[PDB]
Amino acid sequence: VRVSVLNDALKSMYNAEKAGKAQVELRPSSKVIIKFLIVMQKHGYIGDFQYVDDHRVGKIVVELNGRLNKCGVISPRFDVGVATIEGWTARLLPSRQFGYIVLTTSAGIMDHEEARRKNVGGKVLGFFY
Amino acid sequence: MRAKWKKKRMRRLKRKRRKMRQRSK
Amino acid sequence: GRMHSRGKGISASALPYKRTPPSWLKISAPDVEDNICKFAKKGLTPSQIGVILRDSHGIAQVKSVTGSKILRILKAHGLAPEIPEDLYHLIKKAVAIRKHLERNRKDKDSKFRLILVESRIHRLARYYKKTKKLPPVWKYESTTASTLVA
Amino acid sequence: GKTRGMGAGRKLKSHRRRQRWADKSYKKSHLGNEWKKPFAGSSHAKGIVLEKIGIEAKQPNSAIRKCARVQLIKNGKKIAAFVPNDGCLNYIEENDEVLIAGFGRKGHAVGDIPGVRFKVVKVSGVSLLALFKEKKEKPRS
Amino acid sequence: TFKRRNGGRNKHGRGHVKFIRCSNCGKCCPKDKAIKRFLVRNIVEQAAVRDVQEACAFELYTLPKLYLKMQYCVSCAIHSKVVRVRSRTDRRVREPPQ
RNA sequence: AGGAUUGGCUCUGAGGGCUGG
RNA sequence: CCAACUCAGAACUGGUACGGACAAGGGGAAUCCGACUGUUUAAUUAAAACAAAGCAUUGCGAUGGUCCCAACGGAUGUUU
RNA sequence: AUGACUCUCUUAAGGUAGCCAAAUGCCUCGUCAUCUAAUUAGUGACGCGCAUGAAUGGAUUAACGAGAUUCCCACUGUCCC
RNA sequence: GUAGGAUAGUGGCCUACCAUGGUGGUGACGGGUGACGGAGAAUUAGGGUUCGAUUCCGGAGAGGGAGCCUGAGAAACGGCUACCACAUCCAAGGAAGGCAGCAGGCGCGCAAAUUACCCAAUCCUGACACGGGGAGGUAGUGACAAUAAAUAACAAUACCGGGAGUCUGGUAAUUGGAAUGAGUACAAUCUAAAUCCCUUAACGAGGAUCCAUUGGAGGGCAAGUCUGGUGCCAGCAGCCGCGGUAAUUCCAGCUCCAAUAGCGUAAUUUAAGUUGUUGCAGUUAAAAAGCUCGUAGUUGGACUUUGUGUUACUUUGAAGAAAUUAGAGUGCUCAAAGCAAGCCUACGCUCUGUAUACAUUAGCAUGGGAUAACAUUAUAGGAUUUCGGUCCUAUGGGAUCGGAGUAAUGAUUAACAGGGACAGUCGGGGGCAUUCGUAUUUCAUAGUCAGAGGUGAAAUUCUUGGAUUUAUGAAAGACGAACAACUGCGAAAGCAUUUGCCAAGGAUGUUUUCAUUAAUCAAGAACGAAAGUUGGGGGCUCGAAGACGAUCAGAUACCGUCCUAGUCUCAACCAUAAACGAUGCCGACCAGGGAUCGGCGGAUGUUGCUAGGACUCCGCCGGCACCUUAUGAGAAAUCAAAGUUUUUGGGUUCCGGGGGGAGUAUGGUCGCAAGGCUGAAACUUAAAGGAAUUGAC
Ligand SMILES: [K+]
Ligand SMILES: [K+]
Ligand SMILES: [K+]
Ligand SMILES: [K+]
Ligand SMILES: [K+]
Ligand SMILES: [K+]
Ligand SMILES: [K+]
Ligand SMILES: [K+]
Ligand SMILES: [K+]
Ligand SMILES: [K+]
Ligand SMILES: [K+]
Ligand SMILES: [K+]
Ligand SMILES: [K+]
Ligand SMILES: [K+]
Ligand SMILES: [Mg+2]
Ligand SMILES: [Mg+2]
Ligand SMILES: [Mg+2]
Ligand SMILES: [Mg+2]
Ligand SMILES: [Mg+2]
Ligand SMILES: [Mg+2]
Ligand SMILES: [Mg+2]
Ligand SMILES: [Mg+2]
Ligand SMILES: [Mg+2]
Ligand SMILES: [Mg+2]
Ligand SMILES: [Mg+2]
Ligand SMILES: [Mg+2]
Ligand SMILES: [Mg+2]
Ligand SMILES: [Mg+2]
Ligand SMILES: [Mg+2]
Ligand SMILES: [Mg+2]
Ligand SMILES: [Mg+2]
Ligand SMILES: [Mg+2]
Ligand SMILES: [Mg+2]
Ligand SMILES: [Mg+2]
Ligand SMILES: [Mg+2]
Ligand SMILES: [Mg+2]
Ligand SMILES: [Mg+2]
Ligand SMILES: [Mg+2]
Ligand SMILES: [Mg+2]
Ligand SMILES: [Mg+2]
Ligand SMILES: [Mg+2]
Ligand SMILES: [Mg+2]
Ligand SMILES: [Mg+2]
Ligand SMILES: [Mg+2]
Ligand SMILES: [Mg+2]
Ligand SMILES: [Mg+2]
Ligand SMILES: [Mg+2]
Ligand SMILES: [Mg+2]
Ligand SMILES: [Mg+2]
Ligand SMILES: [Mg+2]
Ligand SMILES: [Mg+2]
Ligand SMILES: [Mg+2]
Ligand SMILES: [Mg+2]
Ligand SMILES: [Mg+2]
Ligand SMILES: [Mg+2]
Ligand SMILES: [Mg+2]
Ligand SMILES: [Mg+2]
Ligand SMILES: [Mg+2]
Ligand SMILES: [Mg+2]
Ligand SMILES: [Mg+2]
Ligand SMILES: [Mg+2]
Ligand SMILES: [Mg+2]
Ligand SMILES: [Mg+2]
Ligand SMILES: [Mg+2]
Ligand SMILES: [Mg+2]
Ligand SMILES: [Mg+2]
Ligand SMILES: [Mg+2]
Ligand SMILES: [Mg+2]
Ligand SMILES: [Mg+2]
Ligand SMILES: [Mg+2]
Ligand SMILES: [Mg+2]
Ligand SMILES: [Mg+2]
Ligand SMILES: [Mg+2]
Ligand SMILES: [Mg+2]
Ligand SMILES: [Mg+2]
Ligand SMILES: [Mg+2]
Ligand SMILES: [Zn+2]
Repeated sequence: VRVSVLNDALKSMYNAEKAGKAQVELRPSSKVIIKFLIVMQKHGYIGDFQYVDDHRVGKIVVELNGRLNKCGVISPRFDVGVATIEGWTARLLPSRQFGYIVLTTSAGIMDHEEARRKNVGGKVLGFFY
Repeated sequence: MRAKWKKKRMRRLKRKRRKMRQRSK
Repeated sequence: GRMHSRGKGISASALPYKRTPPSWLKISAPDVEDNICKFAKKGLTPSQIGVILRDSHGIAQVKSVTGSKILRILKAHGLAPEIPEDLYHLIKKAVAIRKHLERNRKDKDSKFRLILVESRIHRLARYYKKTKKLPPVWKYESTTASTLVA
Repeated sequence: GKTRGMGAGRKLKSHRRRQRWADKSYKKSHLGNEWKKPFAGSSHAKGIVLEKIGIEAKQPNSAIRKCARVQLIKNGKKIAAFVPNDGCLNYIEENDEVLIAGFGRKGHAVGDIPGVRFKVVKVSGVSLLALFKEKKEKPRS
Repeated sequence: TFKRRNGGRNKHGRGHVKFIRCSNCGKCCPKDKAIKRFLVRNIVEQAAVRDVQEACAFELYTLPKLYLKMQYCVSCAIHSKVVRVRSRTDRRVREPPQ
């Protein structure tokens, strides 16, 4: 059964991006997916995405711009304190110069760079670069 | 030796042990 | 897919985006609830009460007109059956198989299906006990199951 | 595939515990059968030379490997110890105290010598290497 | 090494197929695996049609045909040359020959 | 198979029936 | 208010005696034979012998199988 | 040393599965082991078995026995006497 | 649990009485440990693996038990008592014994030092400034381990190169003068006293014999196709291999290589992504349970503020031994270290320094509330003011029972999740009963007459007593041809003649209903071809075993003939197959194409037909498959999944760790048995194996 809606959303985008598609539909939609997309959008990894209301869970259509190499979830959602962010980046990111790990913290969903600035820990949702 | 017949040989050998051990209980 | 098979069917109803009643539907909510109570007293269940309204009264969805589901309306009037409808039908099927199986001891296919039906009864009964729709001590007994249904 | 649940800590730990036994190296040390070996977990051991024997070299080689049956003093077990170097068997006499060591493969046979896993290091308290190089002589005669 | 995608037979979505007996040696072989040939020929060989027709006791008469369905096992089909060993590329061709 | 207990005397506790609103 | 006798425990006590007479299994490790209970040479043999349940074979559909009878008839047979 | 194997005479068929110095072995107090200070006894093995062997039933077998047998513990006037 | 007893005191610590509880797949109980625990140690990109007897902390013991005195403190052992085990002395009547304190001895072993000096330092103890201290220190032994660092430097000749010439560089047991500690020794210093070090008079180097060793020189792997010897011998060789008369590998010489006062050989870390949480495998290499159900476990759609219910998580802080680790300062000559020192030249100074970080998990305390878990909800025992009654109680409060108000009064949505209902269908799905079919065998009747059968060829076998063959009829038992397919149904096994009955089911359709009820599953369950087992029935055909005829050197086989069990059925067992797609299940995503099966929607004009069926065209959902293709994957074969994997993580179960030994031994469990399930070790071995290529056959 559907266990992680975030995994389906990111897996669909990653497959579509490699195939060279311009648009991709994500179903079901969730506020976790939307916030994850916003983090990618702010860093210029996706274009404009639109949420469609179907009275059940909604759907999202995401415009791709070809800048996204890979995006995936980390399951299970391990706890990550501020001191342990450095270890995770050395494992999941191509280098120490680009790529973001998305964390869910008490202050909201944000990338690891923002988490260090606010000095807040949390759990890993995924990554992209 | 064909595996089927080697299996048959071992099963025969187990009967003799079974009968040779129950001879003294 | 299916709980107790390899089927992967997706056929189902597709509710419209418009939750409000059609402009051509003139029956008011009090009238609809009166009919629902009237049908319930005749022995009909929530599943087949809605079918009559859709096919004979033009009421596609009771919630659109009344704002509440059929079962909720019956409960407010004290007409909800003690055993939920879906659990009731599973018990009836199990009784039918057992009655057939007593005369057919070599029908191993029926014996296989009886296990599936009864296991489905226990899973559903467990859920209702947690939600307090059944008595806390309620238990399904093959010996006395036939007395409950029918 | 692998169990991934955040609450699956017990299953992963218990699964690995069972599967480590499938590893031959792990099972050899944790079985406890090492103490039943003639050395009983020791690097060396002293023994008494029972007789001087020769063992046919395994094929495709052809030779007579000079060995010596030795009874270990500490437990009385009899083993075959290879005598290395050329003409060193002449330095070994029956009913003599010899220090024995492993053959280098941790209880496994070495080279073309069949079923031999020990070698002689000392004879009568003198290393065979010293005798071979004429550094020392056996204490007798 | 797997030689054929079909495994040498024609069975999909079913467990068991009852066997038939080879027309040549009587060997048991699943029906979907046996090589089947339906032979239709005149009951009288072409070398004797002229003689039989001349001796016909009726002004008009059509010689009946002999219908025989032959089911061979793999060994008999190869030995009898009903089928031949083909190259790796030609094994996939399923259309009957000319 | 194997082991322990057993007398006398003076006591203690437990196990009931029928009547009475 | 009236009750019968089963069980359990404690103290004290005698020269450690006390199922005080009477009554009343010795026990264990194996082999042979017969499965067992039963029966047998009254008056020298009680057994490993006979019988036994179980197993198998044979005959017979009544104008019959087995058997008795001098003859006539009869037993199995109130049977199948 | 033994004889899987081969040769040869030959039967209606040449004792198979099992079992054994057996209540069945002459030789014989057979050979080995075990039990004993010492055992023609007992038990376990071995088998070219004078002369074992399959409802003339073969091989086993819990329970049973006023059935035959060997040993050990208890017990003792059986004995030392 | 109650009441006592005992104890410094709590407590089944113990007694009496009473109750029937307590623990357990979240592993109790029991077993193993060559198991004292921790601080820590080794190795470590990260995670991790292994070790931790030993100087700091805690515990425990004093040959094995037990008991006890004294005392603030002991179940003390350099205190006592007894037993047991060892053992000393004796005038044989007795008496005295405890080194796992220091040294030493024996024994055990692969394995470990002086029967030395001293209380001077550190500190402890007593009546005590003073005594004592095998604690502790000092020296001896000490290649456990660790640090620094000699065994030559320079110049001129001869010889040999580089940039005819001339500057630079390299060799020589040549020739020269210089330097110096190993050693030795006045002395001083060192020390409790000695000794060593440090310092230093004299002495102390040319083959500076003041002599560097340990392993190698075929490959891995730095270094010889040198010379003599040996001749598949002797030996080497961790692995691959070398040696059979011309050995790069053995035994030697020479030369060369590596490390170097060190080096070789005989548990554990690394290598090992060959234990994989990070991070491995299971189509064919080792590895998906035959199939489905199912509890615990593990994992679970979306939705609630954006612009005193209980927890996990995260942030910060407090607490937290030292030593070790990291690390700041500091020129012990450097260094391993140490915790010292530095400053100036007075009767001294820098308050000199002796930082700081790290420290799982659990616990304590603040801030945050996204994600996530549990709990909760509709006859509100609801929230909210207000007005009473009653009861209890202080210098009003509390409890309880009511009235009248206030308010938007109080229920998220219906997953291309799941369950259930309904509708018309579909299917070789299952059970029961029943209909039919030709063939085979047998018999009867009738007909005919010498062969028939079988084989590569023959023979066993049958036959004028009529075989084989032909027609008709009957019985018996089995089987269900053709149709029949890269088609259908079923969880799998499996399912195929007709019709009836019984219950069940997928898919499709649905503006029906419930509303997370789900996915996968230890334990535990249902089904499970064939063969087999017990008994009854049946017994055509076929047919293990058996017998015989052939073939053959032999033929216990293949071929032929006869035939027992069996083959069919019922009742009861067995639970195993290449039970295969050699591929577990659920979910998402990622190419194209036609055909086909079931259902439905739309379009259309034909039917020797009764809106519909059959056919034609378009499309949707579901199913068995196939074809092309790589942008993918793979060792490849190949796969549209075996793809979306070092750019590694959707959930979950089972399962593999070189080849054998071995699915064997043993124990347990199931079975009447056959056997099933569970399941080793000793030992052995350098390959076995997968895919593909060229040859040869
Ligand atoms: K449906
Ligand atoms: K692990
Ligand atoms: K075929
Ligand atoms: K009796
Ligand atoms: K008669
Ligand atoms: K008797
Ligand atoms: K107390
Ligand atoms: K108490
Ligand atoms: K005191
Ligand atoms: K002192
Ligand atoms: K003092
Ligand atoms: K990694
Ligand atoms: K079963
Ligand atoms: K289709
Ligand atoms: Mg689906
Ligand atoms: Mg399921
Ligand atoms: Mg996965
Ligand atoms: Mg092949
Ligand atoms: Mg199917
Ligand atoms: Mg099959
Ligand atoms: Mg016997
Ligand atoms: Mg008897
Ligand atoms: Mg009598
Ligand atoms: Mg008599
Ligand atoms: Mg008598
Ligand atoms: Mg019998
Ligand atoms: Mg008469
Ligand atoms: Mg015999
Ligand atoms: Mg005999
Ligand atoms: Mg004797
Ligand atoms: Mg005697
Ligand atoms: Mg005997
Ligand atoms: Mg005889
Ligand atoms: Mg016979
Ligand atoms: Mg006889
Ligand atoms: Mg017998
Ligand atoms: Mg018996
Ligand atoms: Mg009797
Ligand atoms: Mg108390
Ligand atoms: Mg008590
Ligand atoms: Mg330890
Ligand atoms: Mg210990
Ligand atoms: Mg320790
Ligand atoms: Mg120890
Ligand atoms: Mg020590
Ligand atoms: Mg200590
Ligand atoms: Mg103590
Ligand atoms: Mg001692
Ligand atoms: Mg003591
Ligand atoms: Mg002492
Ligand atoms: Mg002491
Ligand atoms: Mg040492
Ligand atoms: Mg020197
Ligand atoms: Mg010096
Ligand atoms: Mg050399
Ligand atoms: Mg080299
Ligand atoms: Mg040479
Ligand atoms: Mg070499
Ligand atoms: Mg390995
Ligand atoms: Mg591997
Ligand atoms: Mg294979
Ligand atoms: Mg395999
Ligand atoms: Mg959720
Ligand atoms: Mg839905
Ligand atoms: Mg048919
Ligand atoms: Mg069909
Ligand atoms: Mg199971
Ligand atoms: Mg079966
Ligand atoms: Mg299997
Ligand atoms: Mg399999
Ligand atoms: Mg499964
Ligand atoms: Mg499978
Ligand atoms: Mg269609
Ligand atoms: Mg393809
Ligand atoms: Mg991975
Ligand atoms: Mg292996
Ligand atoms: Zn054939």
